[PDB]
Amino acid sequence: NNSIAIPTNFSISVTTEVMPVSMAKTSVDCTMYICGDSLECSNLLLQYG
Amino acid sequence: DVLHLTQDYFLPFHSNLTQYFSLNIYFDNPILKFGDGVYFAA
Ligand SMILES: *[C@@H]1O[C@H](CO)[C@@H](O[C@@H]2O[C@H](CO)[C@@H](O)[C@H](O)[C@H]2NC(C)=O)[C@H](O)[C@H]1NC(C)=O
Ligand SMILES: *[C@@H]1O[C@H](CO)[C@@H](O)[C@H](O)[C@H]1NC(C)=O
Repeated sequence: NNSIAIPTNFSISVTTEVMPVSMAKTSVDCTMYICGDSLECSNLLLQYG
Repeated sequence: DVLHLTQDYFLPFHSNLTQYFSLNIYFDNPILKFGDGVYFAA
């Protein structure tokens, strides 16, 4: 109840922190993945248009 | 009231048709080609 600790010297410390910000941007083509260069398959894809 | 997309035979836009005349000063009607369809404008 009558004791206290007080510092007598200091130090300067440089730390690092790594933060993600953005990721890769992607695009997908409906044709050339579902029906690749097929006229019979692309004639049926319009019903899922 | 629909924006439906077809896939059939059509005349392509900005295509080059042939011109056949019938002037007097001639009379030509050659055997033309009928493929999947013919556009005829006289
Ligand atoms: C606090 O600590 C630093 C070291 O981190 C002390 O600096 C040293 O001081 C002595 C003399 O007291 C020099 O001979 C040294 O070159 C200094 N540097 C190092 C890296 O040892 C400093 O004196 C301390 N302060 C206090 C005890 O009040
Ligand atoms: C125009 O006619 C030419 C022949 O002169 C043809 O090769 C071409 O496909 C036609 N159309 C266009 C848009 O150039």
